[PDB]
Amino acid sequence: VYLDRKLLTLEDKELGSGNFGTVKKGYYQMKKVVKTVAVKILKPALKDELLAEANVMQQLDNPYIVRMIGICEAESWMLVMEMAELGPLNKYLQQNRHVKDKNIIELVHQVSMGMKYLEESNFVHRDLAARNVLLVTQHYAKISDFGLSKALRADENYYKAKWPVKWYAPECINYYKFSSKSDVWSFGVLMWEAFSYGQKPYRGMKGSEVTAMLEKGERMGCPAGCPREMYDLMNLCWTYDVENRPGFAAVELRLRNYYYDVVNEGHH
Ligand SMILES: Cc1ccc(NC(=O)c2ccc(CN3CCN(C)CC3)cc2)cc1Nc1nccc(-c2cccnc2)n1
Repeated sequence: VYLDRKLLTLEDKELGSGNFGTVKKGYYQMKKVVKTVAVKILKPALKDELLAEANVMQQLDNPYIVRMIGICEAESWMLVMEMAELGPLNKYLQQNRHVKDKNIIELVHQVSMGMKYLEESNFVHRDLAARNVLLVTQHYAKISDFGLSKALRADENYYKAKWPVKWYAPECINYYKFSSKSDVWSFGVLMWEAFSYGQKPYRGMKGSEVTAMLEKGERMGCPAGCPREMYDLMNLCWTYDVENRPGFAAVELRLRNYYYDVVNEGHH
């Protein structure tokens, strides 16, 4: 886990900023190769949050989840991760409107593979949104940002708790219950965002109006140009009943098969 500050070189320019601190690009000297890294650098509770985040990432190993290199206590506490050069998915798609539907399916399918793994691992992400999907290439997505994530108890399939309300399942709001199934609800919002080239969901609406809309069985409409199959999958993820909502094994299989259909169409 613990890295040597002398082997880490940080760039002056920042990639992002917020209340927690900053994200910077850097280099870490590995056993032989040098490795480009993204480094979350902290501004009592905050240290514990970062260390909890590191504890979760330590336990994960999947091609579609961002890898932690380790942590370092220097000028500030730092979390050192592999770099995804193209950055957050929503910003990428906003800037690259030529990205084709097939390519979007490919990316969201990769996210569903990472989330099928996270579900198998019994961790709940709790912040699954397009902003937290990072692109290694235009054809390779990874899930990031495990700051709100929780390891489920051996005897329960949910964690009982601001909140990113527009990505939250109704039971998260009504009962404070977070499960892989609530992450599936968030994944439906993520799909919507991706097929909307990074537009924010529920435009112009307050969180409380989104909760009212949802309780009435109402849902965002189909993004321009979005395949009906993918919109149907968003609706499936937005199943109000937790038991009937698909888990990620079912979601991933639907996407996998549709992606194969589109790959076939392309060959034709
Ligand atoms: C290549 C790149 C370009 C930009 C960013 N940006 C960010 O990490 C970031 C951080 C905070 C915010 C918060 N925020 C303020 C600005 N606005 C309006 C959006 C919300 C947004 C983006 C990351 C990367 N790459 C990258 N690669 C690997 C890992 C990470 C990474 C980022 C954050 C947490 N954990 C891992 N990040």
